[PDB]
Amino acid sequence: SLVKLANTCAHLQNCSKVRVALTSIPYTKLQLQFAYNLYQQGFLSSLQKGSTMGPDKDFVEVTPDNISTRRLWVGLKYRDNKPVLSSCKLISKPNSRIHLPMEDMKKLCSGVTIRNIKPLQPGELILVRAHNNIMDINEAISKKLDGEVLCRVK
Amino acid sequence: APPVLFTVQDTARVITLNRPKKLNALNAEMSESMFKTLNEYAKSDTTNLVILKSSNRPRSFCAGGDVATVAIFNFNKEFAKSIKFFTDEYSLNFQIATYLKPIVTFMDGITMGGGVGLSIHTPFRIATENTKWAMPEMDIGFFPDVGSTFALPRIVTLANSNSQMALYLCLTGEVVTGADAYMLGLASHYVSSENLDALQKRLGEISPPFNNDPQ
Amino acid sequence: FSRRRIAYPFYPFKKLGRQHPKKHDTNLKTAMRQFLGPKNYKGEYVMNKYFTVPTNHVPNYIKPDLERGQSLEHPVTKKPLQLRYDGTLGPPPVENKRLQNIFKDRLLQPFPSNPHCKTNYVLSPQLKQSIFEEITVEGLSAQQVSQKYGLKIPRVEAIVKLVSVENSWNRRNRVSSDLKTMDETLYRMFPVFDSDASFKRENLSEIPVPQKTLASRFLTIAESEPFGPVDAAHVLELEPAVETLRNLSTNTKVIYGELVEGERSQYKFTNAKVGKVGYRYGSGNRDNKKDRRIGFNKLGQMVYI
Amino acid sequence: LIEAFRKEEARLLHKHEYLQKRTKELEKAKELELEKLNKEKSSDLTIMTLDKM
RNA sequence: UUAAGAGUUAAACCUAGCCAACGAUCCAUAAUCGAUAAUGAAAGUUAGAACGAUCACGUUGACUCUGAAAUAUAGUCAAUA
Ligand SMILES: [Mg+2]
Ligand SMILES: [Mg+2]
Ligand SMILES: [Mg+2]
Ligand SMILES: [Mg+2]
Ligand SMILES: [Mg+2]
Ligand SMILES: [Mg+2]
Ligand SMILES: [Mg+2]
Ligand SMILES: [Mg+2]
Ligand SMILES: [Mg+2]
Ligand SMILES: [Mg+2]
Ligand SMILES: [Mg+2]
Repeated sequence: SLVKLANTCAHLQNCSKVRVALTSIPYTKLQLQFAYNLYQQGFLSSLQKGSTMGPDKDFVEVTPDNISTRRLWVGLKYRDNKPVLSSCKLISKPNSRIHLPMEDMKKLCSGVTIRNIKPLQPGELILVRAHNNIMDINEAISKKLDGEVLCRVK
Repeated sequence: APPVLFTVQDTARVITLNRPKKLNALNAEMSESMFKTLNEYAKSDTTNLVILKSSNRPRSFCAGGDVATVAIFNFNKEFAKSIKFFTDEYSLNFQIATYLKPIVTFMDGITMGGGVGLSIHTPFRIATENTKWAMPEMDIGFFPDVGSTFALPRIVTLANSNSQMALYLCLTGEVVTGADAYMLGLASHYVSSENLDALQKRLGEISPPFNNDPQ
Repeated sequence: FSRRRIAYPFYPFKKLGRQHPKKHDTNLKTAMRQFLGPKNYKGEYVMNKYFTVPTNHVPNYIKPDLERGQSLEHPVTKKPLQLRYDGTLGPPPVENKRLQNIFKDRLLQPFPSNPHCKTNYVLSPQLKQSIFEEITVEGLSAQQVSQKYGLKIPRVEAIVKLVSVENSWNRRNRVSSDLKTMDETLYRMFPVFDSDASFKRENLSEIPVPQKTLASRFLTIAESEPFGPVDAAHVLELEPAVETLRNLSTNTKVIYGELVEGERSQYKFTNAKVGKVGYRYGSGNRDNKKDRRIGFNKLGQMVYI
Repeated sequence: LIEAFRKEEARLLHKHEYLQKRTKELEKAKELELEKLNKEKSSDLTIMTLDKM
């Protein structure tokens, strides 16, 4: 769901503007993969499963009985009076989905504007969806995998 | 879950011992993972210091080495596995002792055997009200194993002109608790448990002022 | 803001005062005369520093800023001069301190406004003969001659060819007296290349910068990964920069045709492939266009490609 | 005309052989590369992981 | 009928459909295009003179013969001069 991912991107920007250390996002496979990619890339300090009330201290198993009250809790990073995660935007919008082949992805990573997408920036992460796996654009290039260019985060 | 967890605090790297049921007893898997990851951190230019702590925060930091397996590796004559175990543990101790970046050890809880080895070789070792420090190898037919015979003759403050207080601690295996460990020099700082969170944030923030040399 | 600015000298000079109604003079002309000094009956300016060529392998480039635009000297004693109030040329009242301690880099700088233009070093005939002998007789590869003498390889090959031409000309007594005097006066004007010095020997590790690399690209990786020149070369899809130096240091079927007595030309047929050979149909015509292709024949005649 | 017809036959069959070899050489080079991006790198110890979750 | 499908053209019978506000029908305007030319950072925009490709026409309209292929710059009839 790109609408929910857009909501998460905007919510992360909102939480970085006010400098809250911990916030929540919807509990879904796409949301969890996105948060994990941010966490492994150093944009998030922590990623926990939890409820609508807070992160879970101990493991709580997710079932249809509690699926509606699950959340993913993410810790935001700040350093030198600046947020680490300043901007977070979608490339492939719900009303214009952008699927690129590996060659155009390499062009985008090499400074070429492809389909009006500004190229990758020095400290930016572009995520790509392939076979319902979110992954870094450079990783998709290494694996020679075409995919949907999903979002930028800087 | 993995027996050791590695996390990040904005410049510091946090290593959490993650075996609560066995009181963070140290293994060869644990020692190898810690040794390799510290080798990685020694090269990183975005790492400033390492924090050593435990998830089982109040009760134990590291309740010795897991020498029961070492004893079963010798009841079944698998002496090579015991050799690997001690090689990993002592190479890790040697790494921690000679590390060129600050290492900070939170000795919040029981600290024995391998725990002393993890904590005694760093200039920054923090005791709390919960610190229960001991060296109980004499009663299991074993020796001070983790470089304690090197450290204690040097770091202990009182009655240690000829290593005799170090000998008392080693031979008797007396449990030294809390501020007594700080006063004897077994711990370098004394911080209440409730503060160790805030300290952990602070240690994650400070960087060298300029020329970015954390060594 | 901009107006026309007559290029008066930037340094002080004595301007015209009251002028006889028929002088018809300009301040620029007087400035040039003062710069040049008096002209002989032979049409010479002996008093100007730059009139005569140097002889000690130290180029005599202009220094209008160091010497305050005072270009006059005694031709024999080489001591500075200045124009006194009475129209004579005499010693300066005070001595310049900017003309004695001149940075050695400035002495090889032809133009005072361009620090990046420097004269090259002439090679002595002995060194050129040494290189020619090494390459042609001892058969040493140009790479090791370049390394030994600190000269770029194309320069070494050019030296070989030029020395060969010189040898032919000397064998034919074509180098006249005037040519030898011109060559030796030119040779004594420039600094002499010194093989031994580290700062006078050419850098031997230069490669062209291709367009592909010029764009800055950045990779975010785990904090401890090694990333060397080979990994960078892989990322940019190029050979590593060392094979570029290594490679810079270093079939079609044809049918010749039957010639018979009286035939003025021969046919050679080079094998080709349909879809690649031929003049294309509806190709761009540039003859009326500003970028029309001009080439030169094997006889040097300008032709239209 | 026989030479042209038979050389064309030969060229087509040779092209098919070459394309099969190219496919089975790429299918090996690609797998070698994917696997060589599976050798555990020591630096991977510095990437934060939450494998259990 | 045609070498050949088809309301293509001719004849008969039926069914009541078909297109259209994502623009039908009607009207006006225009030969069309390129690895051609112009322009621009580029997407594009412009031209369609030159080079090349395709179409249509040879004063206007319809028909016919021959022919593999023609409503042919042919022939017949008519119009205009
Ligand atoms: Mg003006
Ligand atoms: Mg029909
Ligand atoms: Mg009908
Ligand atoms: Mg209409
Ligand atoms: Mg028209
Ligand atoms: Mg048009
Ligand atoms: Mg035309
Ligand atoms: Mg024309
Ligand atoms: Mg016609
Ligand atoms: Mg006419
Ligand atoms: Mg007509």
